[PDB]
Amino acid sequence: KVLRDNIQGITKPAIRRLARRGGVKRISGLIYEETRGVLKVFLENVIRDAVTYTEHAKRKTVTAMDVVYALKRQGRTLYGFG
Amino acid sequence: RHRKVLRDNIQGITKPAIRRLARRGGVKRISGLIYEETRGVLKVFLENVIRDAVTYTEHAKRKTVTAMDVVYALKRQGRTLYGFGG
Amino acid sequence: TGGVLKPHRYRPGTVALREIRRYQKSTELLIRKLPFQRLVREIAQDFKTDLRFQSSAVLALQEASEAYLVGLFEDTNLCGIHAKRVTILPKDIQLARRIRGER
Amino acid sequence: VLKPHRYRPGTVALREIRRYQKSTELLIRKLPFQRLVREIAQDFKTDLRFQSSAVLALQEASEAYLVGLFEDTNLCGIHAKRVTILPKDIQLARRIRGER
Amino acid sequence: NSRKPPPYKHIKANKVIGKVQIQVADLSEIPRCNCKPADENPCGLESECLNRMLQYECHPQVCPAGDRCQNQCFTKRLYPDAEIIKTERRGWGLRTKRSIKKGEFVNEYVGELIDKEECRLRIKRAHENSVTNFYMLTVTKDRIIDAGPKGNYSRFMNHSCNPNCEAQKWTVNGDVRVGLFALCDIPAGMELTFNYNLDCLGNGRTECHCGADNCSGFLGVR
Amino acid sequence: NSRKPPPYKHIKANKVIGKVQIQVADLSEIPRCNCKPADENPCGLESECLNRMLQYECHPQVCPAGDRCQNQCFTKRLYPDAEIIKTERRGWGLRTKRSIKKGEFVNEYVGELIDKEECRLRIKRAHENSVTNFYMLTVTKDRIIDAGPKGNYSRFMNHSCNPNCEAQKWTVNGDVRVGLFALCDIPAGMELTFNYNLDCLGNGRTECHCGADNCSGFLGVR
Amino acid sequence: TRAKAKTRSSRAGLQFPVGRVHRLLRKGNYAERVGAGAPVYLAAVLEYLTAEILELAGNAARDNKKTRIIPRHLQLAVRNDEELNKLLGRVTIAQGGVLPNIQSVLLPK
Amino acid sequence: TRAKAKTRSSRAGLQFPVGRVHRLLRKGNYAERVGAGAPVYLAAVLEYLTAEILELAGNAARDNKKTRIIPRHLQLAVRNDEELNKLLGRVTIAQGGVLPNIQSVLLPKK
Amino acid sequence: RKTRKESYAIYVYKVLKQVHPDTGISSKAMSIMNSFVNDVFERIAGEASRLAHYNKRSTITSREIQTAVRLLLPGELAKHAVSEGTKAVTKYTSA
Amino acid sequence: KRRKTRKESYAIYVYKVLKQVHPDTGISSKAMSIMNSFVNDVFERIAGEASRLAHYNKRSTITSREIQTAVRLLLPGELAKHAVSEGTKAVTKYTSA
DNA sequence: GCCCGATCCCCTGGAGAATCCCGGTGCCGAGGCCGCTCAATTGGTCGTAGACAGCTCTAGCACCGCTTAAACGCACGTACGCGCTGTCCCCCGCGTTTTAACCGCCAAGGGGATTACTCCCTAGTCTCCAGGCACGTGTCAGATATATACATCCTGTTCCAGTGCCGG
DNA sequence: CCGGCACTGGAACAGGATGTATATATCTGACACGTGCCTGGAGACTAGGGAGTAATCCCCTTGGCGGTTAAAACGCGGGGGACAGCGCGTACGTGCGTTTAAGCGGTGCTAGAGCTGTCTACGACCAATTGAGCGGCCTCGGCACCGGGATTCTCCAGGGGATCGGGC
Ligand SMILES: C[S@@+](CC[C@H](N)C(=O)[O-])C[C@H]1O[C@@H](n2cnc3c(N)ncnc32)[C@H](O)[C@@H]1O
Ligand SMILES: C[S@@+](CC[C@H](N)C(=O)[O-])C[C@H]1O[C@@H](n2cnc3c(N)ncnc32)[C@H](O)[C@@H]1O
Ligand SMILES: [Zn+2]
Ligand SMILES: [Zn+2]
Ligand SMILES: [Zn+2]
Ligand SMILES: [Zn+2]
Ligand SMILES: [Zn+2]
Ligand SMILES: [Zn+2]
Repeated sequence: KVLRDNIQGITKPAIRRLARRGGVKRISGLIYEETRGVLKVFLENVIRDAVTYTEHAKRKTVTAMDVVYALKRQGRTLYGFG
Repeated sequence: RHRKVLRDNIQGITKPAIRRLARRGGVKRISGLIYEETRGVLKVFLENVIRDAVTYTEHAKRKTVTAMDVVYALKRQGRTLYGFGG
Repeated sequence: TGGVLKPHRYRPGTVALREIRRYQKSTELLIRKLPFQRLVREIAQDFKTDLRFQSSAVLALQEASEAYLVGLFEDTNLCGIHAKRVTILPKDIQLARRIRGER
Repeated sequence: VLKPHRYRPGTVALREIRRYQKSTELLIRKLPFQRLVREIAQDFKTDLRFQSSAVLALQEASEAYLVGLFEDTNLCGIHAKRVTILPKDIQLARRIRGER
Repeated sequence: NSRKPPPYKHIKANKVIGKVQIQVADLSEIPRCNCKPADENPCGLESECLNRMLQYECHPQVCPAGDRCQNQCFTKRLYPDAEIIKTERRGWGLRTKRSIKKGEFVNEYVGELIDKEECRLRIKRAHENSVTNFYMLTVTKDRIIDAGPKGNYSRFMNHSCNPNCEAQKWTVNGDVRVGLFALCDIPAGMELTFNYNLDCLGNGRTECHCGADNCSGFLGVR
Repeated sequence: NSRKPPPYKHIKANKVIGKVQIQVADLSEIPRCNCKPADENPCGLESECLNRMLQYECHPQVCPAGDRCQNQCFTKRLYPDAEIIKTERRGWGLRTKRSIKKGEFVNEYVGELIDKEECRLRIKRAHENSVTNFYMLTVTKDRIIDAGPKGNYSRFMNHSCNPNCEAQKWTVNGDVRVGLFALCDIPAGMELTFNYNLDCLGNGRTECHCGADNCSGFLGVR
Repeated sequence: TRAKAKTRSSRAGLQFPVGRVHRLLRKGNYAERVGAGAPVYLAAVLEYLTAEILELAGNAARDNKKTRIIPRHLQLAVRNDEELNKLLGRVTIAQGGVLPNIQSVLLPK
Repeated sequence: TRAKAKTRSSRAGLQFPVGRVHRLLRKGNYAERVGAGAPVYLAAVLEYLTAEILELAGNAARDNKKTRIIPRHLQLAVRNDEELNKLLGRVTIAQGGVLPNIQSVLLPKK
Repeated sequence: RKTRKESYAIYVYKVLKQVHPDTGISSKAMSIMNSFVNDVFERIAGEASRLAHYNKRSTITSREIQTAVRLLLPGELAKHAVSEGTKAVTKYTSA
Repeated sequence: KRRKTRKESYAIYVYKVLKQVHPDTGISSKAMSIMNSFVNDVFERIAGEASRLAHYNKRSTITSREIQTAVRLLLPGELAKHAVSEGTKAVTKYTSA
C-alpha cells in the first residue's frame, strides 16, 4: 500500500525535547508547523544521492555505506558507522 | 641595504573608503565605531592568505611571489576566483 | 466533609530549566523509531519503486537528522536574544537559515 | 545673495547607494593598499618581491569579502527594528556564519 | 481543656503504611552545582546556587564546596524556637519568640504515607463516627501525608487569607518532601500562619473568620 | 509709480555671460526608474517613482512609459496662473485664480550665469553709487543666477516668515536648476510668497513687515 | 597510414577536441585504464554547458545597445538564473560588480 | 632471504605499520613513483595525532569514576580543546551529545 | 624560447558564432571562459575516479561519466546534458 | 559455515598506543570504530594535498619533502610544530641503521 | 502535734532497625590462546628522473617633477535611539482518559556473495601527415576637436504714413 | 474753415549678434585576418588479462500475533511577557574652506627567472623464504543483586523513688 500522512508522526513533545537539548526556554505556537518543513527538505537531498549510489552498483538494497558517502559529499562527515 | 621597513600602515584605509564599501552593500546610516572594527576584521583575513602563499612559494625554492600562488591559496579555503589565470 | 490540603505550584520557568539540565547531559535518541522509519520509506518511494533497507542504514539517517535540528535551534536562540526577547518565533529560523546560506 | 533650501537627511545617501551599485571599479587606493601587504608579509620571510599582478589579485578578494559581509550585517539591524548598523551586528553575523 | 493539647506521638521522619516506600537514590543521579571553594557563604542564600534556585538540595559527597555548604537543611534538623502556645480564637495554634529574616524556613511537615483508598476509608470512618479529619496533604498521585497519629509542632496550625508562611515542595536525595517557608519578615512575638487551599468533595463548612482586609474570603473559593 | 514696472527683457531659458556653460550629457549617464506602464498616473505625483523621490527628471528616451509619464515638467513649461499684479504693502506681488493642491510647482527661476567675482564687482558698484541690487541666487560654487536685468514673472516675488512656497533644486539632463513649488494647499486669489535664508557679508537692512504670529523677526536672523 | 585521416570530433559531430581530452584524462592520475567512449561523452557535456552561458550574455549585452561582451555581462547573466546561481555559488568573477537591489524599509514615505 | 628478517617499524622505533602505509600509497592513484622516507614520515605523524586524543579521553574518563572509555568521553575531550575543535569542526560523532551551556539572561533572578 | 600555451580560445570563438553571428568578445572575458571550462572538467573527472574506486574497478567508462553528472548538475541541466551525451556516443560508434 | 574473508583495521595498534599513556584503562567496541574512522580520514587529506603539490611543480615523485609541506598546510598552529619534530626524528633514526 | 496510702519525674528488659558491614550467585562483554595462509623482507639488475653548472635577457625596484582630485577640520540643526508605563492575550503547569510503541516468538523466501570459464576490449609500437600557434599586414571604432558662413529670432534705425496745430 | 506745415510712430531694413552644421588635424588602440612549421594526433597490427555470464548457498529482511505499561491527547486557570504610545536628548549628516599625498610620465640598473647539456644515484621488477596478523573456541573474574545475622543506637515498656490531703 502507498504511504501517506507520516509527517504527523513527529509529534509536539518530540520537538520540545529537541528544543530543550538545544537550550531554549520558551516556545511560540507556530514553530511546530515550521519545523516539519525544514526536516522534510533535508531528507530528500540525502535519499536522492543514496539511491543514485545504489542504482550504479545494480543492487536493490540501500546499505549503510551509501548513506555515509551521500553525507560526506555535502560536508557532513559522520564517524562511527564504518 | 635598501631595507626600508614599514609601520602603522593600517591607517591608510581611511573613513571615506569604508563608507563607499558600505554604500555598495546597501547601507543608509552608519555608526561611529564601525571604523575601528572593519580594520581588525580585514587584518585577520589577509594573514591567513599571505601565510599560505608564502608557504607555496618557499616549496618551489623561489624568491618572487607570483599570481598563481595567490589563486591556489584562495581556492584552498573555498574562495575560488576567475580571471587571473588557471 | 473533610478537605485535603495542597501545596503551592511551581513558578513558570522552573520545570523548563530542569529539563534543559536533564537533556543536555544524556545521549539517548529523542524520536520514536517506528514513526521515523515509516517516513523514510514514504519519501524514498518517489525515486525508485520497491526497494529494501538495512536496519543499520536506517539508524544512520536518524543520527544525522537530530544533529542537524539541535544545531539549528542554537542559532535561532541568539537571534531571539538579539531582538530583546525570550520567546522564539518563526521569523528567527528564516534569518538564521538565510545568513547561514541555505534559503 | 540668498540660498536655496538644502537637501534633507537620507537623500544624498540614497542617491549614491544607487550609483555605487552600478559601476565596477575599485574603491580603495592602490599605494596605501600595497604598503600594507608588504608589511604583513614581513613576519614570515625577509626580502620578498611581488609580481605586479599578484597584488591586483588580493584587492579584489578583499573587496568581495567586505561588500558581502555588509549585506549580512544590514539584515540583523532591520531584525532589531533599527536602520543604523552597530559594532554588535558584525559579531552576530560572523558567529552565525561560523568564523568567530 | 486548659493545658497543652491532647497527647500525640512525637516523631521526626516519615514511615510507610502502604506498598511503595522511599526511592533510595544512588550517588549517580544527584544533580550538581557550579560553586567554588570561596568566601564565607558557598551555596549560601544571597548567592546564585544553580541547585538552590531550582529547589534541589546538595549532598556532601558530590558538592565541590565539601562540608562548608549551607544547602543541607532538610537533613540536619536545626528547627527554630517557638514552642506551643494555646490560642483564643481556635484550638491551639502556635506562637513565635524571636524574629526571622524572610527567606528562611520552619519545621518540616511530617507524618505517615497514607494512600488513596485508605484515605477514602478513613474519611468515611470519620463521617460515620464523627471525627471530620483535618490532617491531609497531597504530595503526589497516591502519595499522601497524614499527621493524625504522628507529627510535631507543625500539625498544631491554622488557616489565614493573609498569612506569612508558604508551603513549597523540595526534592532531597531523590525524594519529594514539604517544608514551610516564611513569606515576609516577621517581628518577634506573634502568630505565624500559612494559607492552604482545600480540595474536598463534600460540603463547605465555614468561612475564614480572621480580621484583615481580605481576611473574609471563604473555605474553597479563593 | 502706480502701474506695470519699467520694461524688463523677457527670457525663457538660461543664457551664459561668463565662462562656464551647460553640460549636454548623452543618453548614457541619465538615471532610469522602474515604473510599469499602468493607469492614469505613471511616473506621476502620487506614484512611487524612484526618480521623482530623489529629485530627478526623466528623459522621454529612457523612461519606459514613453510619452505618458508626467515627470517632464521643466522642459515643457505649463506654468500655472497668477501673472503679475500690483501690491500695496510691497512692490508688486502676485495673486492666483485657481486653488493649487499641494504638490505642484510655480515658474522656474531664470536669469544670467554670472560668477563670484562678477557678483562682487556688480554689488560693489551698486553699493558705491547706491543702487542696492538684490537679485541674486547661489546654486553652486562660482555659479550665480542673476535676475536683475532679465527674468520672468518669478523675480517679482518677496519674503514671508509664514510662507507657502519653497526653493528646492533639481537635476535635469546632467545640469542643476532651481524651481519654486507650493508647500501645502492654499485658496485662490491670495499672494503666494516664499521664505529665503539671506546671508549678508555687511549689515542687515530691514525688518520683515509681514503680519502674523512670528513675522516680526528680521531679514537674516536665522 | 593508407586511408584519409579524419578527426575523431567530426565523427561525433562536435567542436571540442576529443583527442586532447583523451590525453588529459590519461596523464592526470585518475585511474589505470580509460575506455573509448569516455572522452566522446565528456566533450559533448563540456560543449553544452558553455554554449548556453554565452546565449544569456549576448542577450544581456544587447539590452545595453552594445556589440562586444565584457566581464559585467557574464555577472549579470549568471546571477539572474536560478540553476547557474547554484552551480557557481562560491565563485568570484573579476571586475563583475553586484546586482541592483535596495530594501523596502529604507525608502522614504 | 639469507639474514634474519626485521620489520621496518623496528628500525625507526614506531608502532604503526610502515609496510602497509607503503602499499596503500602505491595502490591509491597518487603519483607514478613513491620515495623511501614518505611512509616513515607519515606513520610517525599518524601515531602522534592518536596519542594526543587518547590522553585527553582517558583524563576525561577518570573524572567520572570509570575505568573504560565510551563515545561520550571522546566528545568531551575534543570539544574542550581549541585546536582539536578546529581540526574536527565539521564532523559528527555518534552518541556523543552536547556541552552543558546556559545563557545568562535566561537564568531566574530576583 | 616561448614553447606554447594551450587554451580553448579557438573553440569558444567557434561556438559563439552559432548562437550570435554578429557579436565579439574581449580578452578579459576569454580569460574567464577558460577558467570556467578548466574548473568544470576537474570536478567531473575527480568523482568518476572515486566511483570506480568504491566499486573495485580499474576503468573509467561512459557509465561512470554519466553517473557523475547526475550528482553534480542540479535540476534540468542534468536532464538536458544526459540527453546530449548519448547522442554523440550513438553517432560515434555507428561509423 | 564458510570462514568469511578477512578485513584489516588499526584496532591492534590503537590498543598498543593506549597502554603507554594509560596502563590500566580499557576501551569499548563502539569507541574503536570512531578511531578507525579518524585515522582513515586523516590519512587521505594529507595524501591528497601532497598529490597536488607534486603536480603543480611538474614532478612525478612523492618524497619526504611534500609530506612535510602538506602537514604545515593542513594542521593548526601549535599542532603543526610537534608533528614535524616527530617525523624528522623518525626519518633520521631510520636512515642511520 | 507525726505519718498513711496513694501519687507523678527518673529509669532500663527486651525489641526493632536499617544496615555498618561480611559473604554467595548469576552475569554478559572484554581478554586469551592455537592453527594457518598470504603478504612483507632479502638479494640483484636496469634504465630513466632529477641534481648541478652556465648563460641570456625580462621586469621589479628606486628616483624626480608637476597638476589637481580627494582627505581633513569645523559648525549647526534635527531625526532617530532608548527608557518608561499600561493593557490583554497566549503559553505554561496539572489531572484524567485513551492509544499505539515495545518486546518476545515463529516462519518463509529473496537476493547478496563466492567460484569457474572464456572472449573481446585496451595498452604498446612504428609510420606518417596536417592542425594549431607565434609573428606580421590591414581596416576601421568612426570618437573627439576646431574653424565657419549665415538658420531663424531679437533689435538701432531712416524715410514714410497718420495727425494735430498754426495760419491765411 | 481749409490747407500748410511741423510733429509723431508700428513695423520692417542693414548690419550685426549669435546658433547649428559642416570640411580638416591628426592620432590610435585593440579585435579580427594570412602564413610557415613543428609537434602531436591518426592508422594498422599484436598480446595478455579484466570484466561478463551462469550456477550454488545460506543469511537476513519482511510479515503476523499477543500482552503490558509508558507516553500522547485534551481541557483548565492564571500570571507574565509581547507590543504600542510618549517624551527627551545626543550624535550623525550636510556644506564650506584650507592642506596633503596619489597618480602620471620618464630614466637608469641589476637581481633572478627560464632554458640547455651531462651524468650519477635511486626506484620499479622478479624470484624464493618465512613469520606477523586474523578468525574461532575458552576460560577466569571482577560486577549488581540477595541474604544475614546483629550492630550502636534508640524506643515501648511499665517499673522504682521524692512528694502530698487528710489520716492518725
Ligand atoms: C489543622 S487543625 C490543627 C489545630 C487543632 N486541630 C485545633 O483546631 O484545635 C485546625 C482545625 O481548625 C479549623 N480552623 C483553624 N483555624 C481556622 C480559621 N482561622 N478559620 C476557620 N477554621 C479554622 C480547621 O478547619 C481545622 O480543621
Ligand atoms: C525682491 S524685490 C520684489 C519686487 C521688486 N522690488 C519690485 O518692486 O518690482 C523686494 C525688495 O523689498 C524687500 N522686501 C520684500 N518683502 C519684504 C518683507 N516682507 N519684509 C521686509 N522687506 C521686504 C526685499 O529686501 C527686496 O529687496
Ligand atoms: Zn551550588
Ligand atoms: Zn553545595
Ligand atoms: Zn482571615
Ligand atoms: Zn516617468
Ligand atoms: Zn518612474
Ligand atoms: Zn515678517
